[PDB]
Amino acid sequence: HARSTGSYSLVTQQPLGGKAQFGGQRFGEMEVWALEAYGAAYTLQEMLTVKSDDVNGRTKMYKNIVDGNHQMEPGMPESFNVLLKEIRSLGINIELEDE
Amino acid sequence: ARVTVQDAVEKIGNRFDLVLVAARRARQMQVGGKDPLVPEENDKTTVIALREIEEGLINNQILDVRERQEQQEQEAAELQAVTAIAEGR
Amino acid sequence: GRTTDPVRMYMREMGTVELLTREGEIDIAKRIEDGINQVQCSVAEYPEAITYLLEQYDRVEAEEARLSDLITGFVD
Amino acid sequence: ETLRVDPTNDRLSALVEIYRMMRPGEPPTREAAESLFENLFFSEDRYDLS
Amino acid sequence: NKKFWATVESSEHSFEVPIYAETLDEALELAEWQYVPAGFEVTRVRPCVAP
Amino acid sequence: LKAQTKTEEFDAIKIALASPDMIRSWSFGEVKKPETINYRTFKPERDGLFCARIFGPVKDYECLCGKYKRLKHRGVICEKCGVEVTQTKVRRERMGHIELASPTAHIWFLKSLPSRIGLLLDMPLRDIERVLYFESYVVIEGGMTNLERQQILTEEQYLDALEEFGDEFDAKMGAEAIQALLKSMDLEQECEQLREELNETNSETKRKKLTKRIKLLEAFVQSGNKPEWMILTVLPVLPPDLRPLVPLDGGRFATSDLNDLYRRVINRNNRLKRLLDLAAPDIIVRNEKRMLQEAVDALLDNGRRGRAITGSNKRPLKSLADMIKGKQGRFRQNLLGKRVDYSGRSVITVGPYLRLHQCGLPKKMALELFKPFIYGKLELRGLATTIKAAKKMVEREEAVVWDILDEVIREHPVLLNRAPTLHRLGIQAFEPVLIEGKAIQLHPLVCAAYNADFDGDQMAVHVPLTLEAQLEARALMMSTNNILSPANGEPIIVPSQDVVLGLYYMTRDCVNAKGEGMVLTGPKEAERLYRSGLASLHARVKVRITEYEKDANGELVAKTSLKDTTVGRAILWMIVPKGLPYSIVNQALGKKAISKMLNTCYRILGLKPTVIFADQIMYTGFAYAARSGASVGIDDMVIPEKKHEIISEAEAEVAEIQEQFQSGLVTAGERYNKVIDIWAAANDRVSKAMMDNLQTETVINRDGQEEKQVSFNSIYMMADSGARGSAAQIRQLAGMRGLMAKPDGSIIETPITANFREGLNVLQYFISTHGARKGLADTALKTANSGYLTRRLVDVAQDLVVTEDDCGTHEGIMMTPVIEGGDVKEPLRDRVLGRVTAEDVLKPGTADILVPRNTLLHEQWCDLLEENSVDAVKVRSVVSCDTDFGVCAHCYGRDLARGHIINKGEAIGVIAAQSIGEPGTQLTSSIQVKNKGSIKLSNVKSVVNSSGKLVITSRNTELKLIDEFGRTKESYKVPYGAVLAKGDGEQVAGGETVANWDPHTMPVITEVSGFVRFTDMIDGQTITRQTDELTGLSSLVVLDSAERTAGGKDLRPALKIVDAQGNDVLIPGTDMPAQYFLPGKAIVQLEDGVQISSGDTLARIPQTGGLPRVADLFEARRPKEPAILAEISGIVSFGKETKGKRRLVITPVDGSDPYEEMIPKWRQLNVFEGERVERGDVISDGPEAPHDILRLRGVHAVTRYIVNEVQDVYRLQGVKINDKHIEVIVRQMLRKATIVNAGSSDFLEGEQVEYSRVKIANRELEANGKVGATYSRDLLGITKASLATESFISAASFQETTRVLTEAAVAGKRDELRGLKENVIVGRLIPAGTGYAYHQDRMRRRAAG
Amino acid sequence: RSPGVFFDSDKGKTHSSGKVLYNARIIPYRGSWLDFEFDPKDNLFVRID
Ligand SMILES: [Mg+2]
Ligand SMILES: [Zn+2]
Ligand SMILES: [Zn+2]
Repeated sequence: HARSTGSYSLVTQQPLGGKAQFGGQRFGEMEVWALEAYGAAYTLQEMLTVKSDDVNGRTKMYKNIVDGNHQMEPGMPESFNVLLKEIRSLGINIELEDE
Repeated sequence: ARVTVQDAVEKIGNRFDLVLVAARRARQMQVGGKDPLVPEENDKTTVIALREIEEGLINNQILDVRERQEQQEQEAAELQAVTAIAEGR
Repeated sequence: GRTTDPVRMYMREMGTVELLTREGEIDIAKRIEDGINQVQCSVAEYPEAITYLLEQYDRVEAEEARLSDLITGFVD
Repeated sequence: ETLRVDPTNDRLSALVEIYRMMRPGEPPTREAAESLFENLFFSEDRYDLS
Repeated sequence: NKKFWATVESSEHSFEVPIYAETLDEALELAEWQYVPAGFEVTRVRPCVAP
Repeated sequence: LKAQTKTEEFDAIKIALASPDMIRSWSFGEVKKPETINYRTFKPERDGLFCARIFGPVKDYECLCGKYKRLKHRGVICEKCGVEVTQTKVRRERMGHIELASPTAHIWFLKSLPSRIGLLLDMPLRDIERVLYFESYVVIEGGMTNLERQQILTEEQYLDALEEFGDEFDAKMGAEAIQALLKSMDLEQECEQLREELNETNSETKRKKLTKRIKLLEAFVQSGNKPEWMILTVLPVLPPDLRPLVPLDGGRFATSDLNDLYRRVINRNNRLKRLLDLAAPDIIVRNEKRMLQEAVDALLDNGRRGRAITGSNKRPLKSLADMIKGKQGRFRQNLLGKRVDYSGRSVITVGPYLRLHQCGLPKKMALELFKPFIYGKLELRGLATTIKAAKKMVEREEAVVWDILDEVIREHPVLLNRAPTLHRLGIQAFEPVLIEGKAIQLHPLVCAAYNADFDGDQMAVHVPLTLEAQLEARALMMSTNNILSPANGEPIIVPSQDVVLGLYYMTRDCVNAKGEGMVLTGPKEAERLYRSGLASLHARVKVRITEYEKDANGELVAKTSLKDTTVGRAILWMIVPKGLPYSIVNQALGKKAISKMLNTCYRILGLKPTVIFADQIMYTGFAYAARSGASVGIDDMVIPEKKHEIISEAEAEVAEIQEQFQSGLVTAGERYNKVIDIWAAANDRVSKAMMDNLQTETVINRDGQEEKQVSFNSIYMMADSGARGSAAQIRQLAGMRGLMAKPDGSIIETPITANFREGLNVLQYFISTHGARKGLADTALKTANSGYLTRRLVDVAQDLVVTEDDCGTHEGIMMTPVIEGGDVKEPLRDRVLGRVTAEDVLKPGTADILVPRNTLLHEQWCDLLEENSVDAVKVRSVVSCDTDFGVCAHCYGRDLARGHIINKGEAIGVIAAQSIGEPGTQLTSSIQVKNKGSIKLSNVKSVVNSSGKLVITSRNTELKLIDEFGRTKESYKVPYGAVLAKGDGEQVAGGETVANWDPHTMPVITEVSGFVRFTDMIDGQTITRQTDELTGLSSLVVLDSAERTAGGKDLRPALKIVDAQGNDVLIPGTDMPAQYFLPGKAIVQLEDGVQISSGDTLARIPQTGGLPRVADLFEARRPKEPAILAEISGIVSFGKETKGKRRLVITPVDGSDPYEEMIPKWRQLNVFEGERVERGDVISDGPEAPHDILRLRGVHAVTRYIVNEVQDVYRLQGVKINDKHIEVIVRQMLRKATIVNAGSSDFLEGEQVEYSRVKIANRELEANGKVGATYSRDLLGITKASLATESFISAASFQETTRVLTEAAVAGKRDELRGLKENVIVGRLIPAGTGYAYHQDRMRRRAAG
Repeated sequence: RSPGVFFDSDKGKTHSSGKVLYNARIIPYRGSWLDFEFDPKDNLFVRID
């Protein structure tokens, strides 16, 4: 199996196979610990941000990919954002501060 | 294909700063800012940057000096333009 | 004690009231009549209450509103 | 020694303590505590070992 | 008003628990009266050294 | 400059309680209706859970009714139905609210374990819930009348009270009540009163509970939270796109359960408003309010209540709490896993042609993976008009795109990964080589680290998108850059099986073959001779070789000689580069030596030469292994000829013991043990037979008749080289296999007398089955256990990362060889290797500094230390490191995939845990000296007896063997009262008996001479009168105080040493006389008046393991029957007997206030009631609790205990784990400490040793001259130590989500990140490694100019 | 487990005492389970399901 950029999931924006075009491989907690141990920071960021969960990140990446510029403008993963809304839906006020 | 970055880790230590700096340079090329310091063997900007580290002609110090110089390279041309903005008084 | 489920809370809280005796139904309904009609008489003793009905009926025959809005039936 | 721990006395009291076990918190009734216990292990309908 | 550690044993293992008393024997008895009904065999009661 | 206004970068997430207005902030409208969609035109019904007016337009930049559909009109709110036209994405963002009629309690603050609403007012939960359900009233602001404030009343009571007091006394009921309580409450006043109260009465049960509460109060104040907010006025609704109504095939719909819940809450709320306007009776409005509370609860968290079920479905609807918590243990979407683009997978294949830096990547796969890059390059060169056309090109797969792809593949590495990722080597970077077919080709040498059999395992691939990811992969994750297991210095790239068999078959030598005896100049023609078939691969031939040595400073020497070697070894030498001596290839080259070759090559020539060396070794290995024609036949496994005989003889033994039991000569169990013993013995016989008949049995000839050497038998070559198989397994092939135990765990006395080469009949197989399924289950489960262990470990460490370069402390631990019992179980070299020195080491003669101060001890220095006699070195460790909130580089060490000192910023906690966890799968009379040397008696007091020997009068005693080099060889423990032929400073030979004793007896032996007297020994009370029946010599046996009669129970029996005069001979050199009391059950030897000498007995007293062991260790678990240690140094006595627990009174010789404990004397005592004992001495025996070691012995003592024990577990299984990692786990393990003395912070608290130390060190100077505070280091298990993390976002990962969120919310905690997990969650660069620089610069810019 | 009466032990781990226990269970093919069990004080207890 293989995939570059496929269809995604509605609830949480995440890679999902629609066409039997197999959704991306799962990157688990251990698989994260490996990158931690190595100390590859950007590999990790892009792994859980721009290559997966970041709704803007994915496309803003792809554009730079074809343009020959290898970079990332990561932003915030939709998982955490969804969690912000879910928590703040309760009587809990959770804000992002400073600058 | 640079098989071992050992000779590169030698020049600039810590081996993380290596990846960081060599990245900075590799983009100083891939984004068209400049051209290689050594024959490109078809090596991509990654390996070109690495080779540049091995030869000891590229590091944090060198890059910073180069860039800070370029800031003035632009200040020189803009010397007349930005000074003509005195209308702010 | 309270088994926590509101079903039993309500179930017991209501079961504290006795069934109405067949006499008591008429007694209570009578009390109702006394009260209501009393507030009605209280309305009738207000001059502006009458004047308003007149001022509105003036608008009814003036085609500025329908009868169905100002009344339903007389006593009849 | 089991009897010394037994809270109940007669058939009725036992049936009550049982009905307040199987369906705890709702008021126990005679017909209730009877119907339950009979319907558990003695009911041709609700029970069988085959 | 003082405090002493009470070691209570068990099936798979054993563990210590704080017991507050005045006398070592009072601590013993409080430890029994507390843990014994649970079936935790009482091993040793040590006064907290507090240097 | 101006601070800021709107969106920028951010840091420091804060969480706190919500306010009705703060809630009305995020709300862009109030949902007034339970309706969702129109039922025909699926457009949203306005003012409903789904609404365009409140939330957002259905389709992008298009208003609902459709008045403005153009992308031009954007910031316009429509006139018809106000919907501003903007991206439908904002329907995932905008929130809304609901205005609740009656106030409602927030269930998270009610039913949480520390019920918050409850302990804020100090009101019991049972009561508050009683009030909410309208079961009873509650007073508030009682004023001066009859009644307390928090006090509760009932119907008739409230009535009566009202009749008595109309005003000045207030009471409410329901949610409104609790709200009134919280609102009326004054925090500051309560604080003042609590202070005065704390101060008036002094009691432990009072002021502790008092201060504990005042703390929480003032904290709640400083938080910013107002108590009112605990009660819900307004309820925010989650955005619609987060709980969608979205369509589906078949016209059917699907929607989140949150819609059902919200619908219920809304409906009931409205019904309440109406019932208010209709002036319904009380019972009804109450019932309704209750129902609403229930609904709101079910929405927030369902299951603290009656557990509502979803519409026409039994399964309980998933509430918001479950939306947060997620499931599958504890993770929310950023831990357990996430789907990722640019990735793939497939079955893996071999590819021996590969170089260690590359891997075969399937053509189609590489096409699909790099598709975006391919597009770019394609239209970059101009082979494609536009991006669309490029897509059509690769969709067609036009012939040019293959070359276009071969462009992007060149310097762009790819990541490869296997299923059970354990240690960082589980994911590595390679260079793609385009290959036909659908299979991934993986370099065989790397097959070790991945733990990948070729049996159909599959490997995932990932593409390093951003440039930084490429350089990160190539300089770190690059396979060629990790040749060394991060756990231990040894090479992980070591040849595995086929290759080692090849090199074995070469480096081997036989007796007489082709070219035997001849001579050839170089290996160059030694290869020619073999290839021609004129010379055999293994024959002894003197040949010239030029070997190099780099001995000259930075410079390679050269020499040559006629070496006695073999044709094969000679040929093999052609690979070995430069500085390596020829002596490395002259051996037999087993899987061990073949590794040390590579290791030495790395530590000498550097990285590149080692890499290319390894590639070559693999190639030649496979080649010559193939040429070797090694195979496995059925006759290759040779069964001993004497087998059946051994079987028969042991079979005679069983019948002998059978006859014995038949005649009752032996008991059932005695017989059973005998039979099992002799059978096991037989098994050993057959085994040690087969190994011999297999090993050297090949007998051959050179020029003579017979000369015998090692066997050329295939399976033997395999087992000997280390290619595969082992003596233990071969044993099962040829010799009989074992005995089996029934599921009960009891071993059967009918072993398997047949082997695999023979037939195993029905029985033997059936009996083997249990052991089989048991095995499979065991390993399959221990996999999961290993995983769990690793998880706890990474949780307890994590954020620990190298921070400071050098902390500069002289503190460290003393590294010495392990010296386990008879002989060394691990050398000093491996222990100190790769580490740094704490201070200058000295030659036996001083004034000379071998290794100065702190210097990394590398191979050369370790060698220098080995040149001299040095028996130990002070080493700096992570556990002793002065660095606060991290570890300095100099303290950690070198070890890594590289030999250089640790890099600044690498995450040590992670690698430590991973290293400890990778091997986790694999797991379960008198002293006689061995070597020659001298005698050392460590910590001993003794006396010379009348036999001219030496007897030990001390409990703790050691015996060290000090050889002529001065370093230690052996170490032993010599029991009290032991006779020695030698003494301290004497000389012994190999196998000379030094210590001698009786294991069954605890002698009372005296240190002086004189007459024996009986003091306070009376018959019928203290002593019982008994005479020996086997001899007739009688002794008065001492009676224990758990038995004795009335008057003599309180009297301790003693044998007091006197002299001829009737005086008292004292203890040598003291004011104290000599009287040695007697214990219970102890039978005396000599009677009253009889004379004795030194060293003579006054009397004689009678008498797990595996992975869970490691777990119990790291968790600091207290064992079942722990040995008890003396609390305080001093001489200890007995008394009071009370209730079966004997009292032990330690009498200090120095001070006083002798301390007494109650020890259950049913346990056998190791101490002496008449003897002094130092603190932390054995008063008994058995495993000791870690807490004890820390509290009594010391920090370094316990830090040594842990590492030594866990290492004792691993090293028994053949596992190499450097002490470092375990030491970091220890450092985290003891991190917290408890304060004893005051003067800055709280008294009994649990604060961090790092925080403390920074505070007191801050207070040792400046401040107050010293107001500083004393603490006590504490030992917390890893699972417990992981519990404390400053970051709450981190805590929400592993811990219980609900609790953490609430507990942090009330305090208004501010999570600043700074850690790994907390950053990974929010998707920001890891504050370590490549990003440690970023987080550093950011941290520095923060809280500064 | 076939319907009928079942006499178990459950020694060891229970209560740490070592006095063991003895439990019986009547499991039908359908309907409620009838359990009888002892305790450390040798008091005979019964529970449905
Ligand atoms: Mg396998
Ligand atoms: Zn409109
Ligand atoms: Zn340090």
